[PDB]
Amino acid sequence: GKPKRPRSAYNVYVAERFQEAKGDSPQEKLKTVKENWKNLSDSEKELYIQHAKEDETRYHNEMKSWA
Amino acid sequence: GKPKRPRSAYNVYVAERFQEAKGDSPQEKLKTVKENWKNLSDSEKELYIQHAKEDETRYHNEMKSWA
Ligand SMILES: [Cl-]
Ligand SMILES: [Cl-]
Ligand SMILES: [Cl-]
Ligand SMILES: [Cl-]
Ligand code: NA
Ligand code: NA
Ligand code: NA
Ligand code: NA
Repeated sequence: GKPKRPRSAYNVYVAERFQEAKGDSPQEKLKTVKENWKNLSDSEKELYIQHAKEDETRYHNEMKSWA
Repeated sequence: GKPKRPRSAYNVYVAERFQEAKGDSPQEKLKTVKENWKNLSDSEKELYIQHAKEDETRYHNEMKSWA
């Protein structure tokens, strides 16, 4: 099957943090994570982005190999 | 506003080629482009992917700068 584009750094962060985020409803948990992404340190941001970049490089290689 | 994730190489190709693709309906034009992406040369594939990678690097920088 066609390789799948990996999740962005911003979406990895929102998803990974959602389950423990709190409080009151899924809407409210999402709202707070989106705030938390905004207030990450530069070095934490940098780490999320580097991990996503690595996954994107793998995806690029897979597209080029894909039959 | 929040930086927008750039379009993937595969989606750039499908979109850019759609208008002149032919023939008979939008569905059929899409179906044919998707076929054409599959049969690109390695070097043409490589070029699309490098252009998308450049846009993704710019997006990474913009996220890291974004206030
Ligand atoms: Cl990203
Ligand atoms: Cl990607
Ligand atoms: Cl891509
Ligand atoms: Cl990206
Ligand atoms: Na830091
Ligand atoms: Na990963
Ligand atoms: Na080639
Ligand atoms: Na571009």
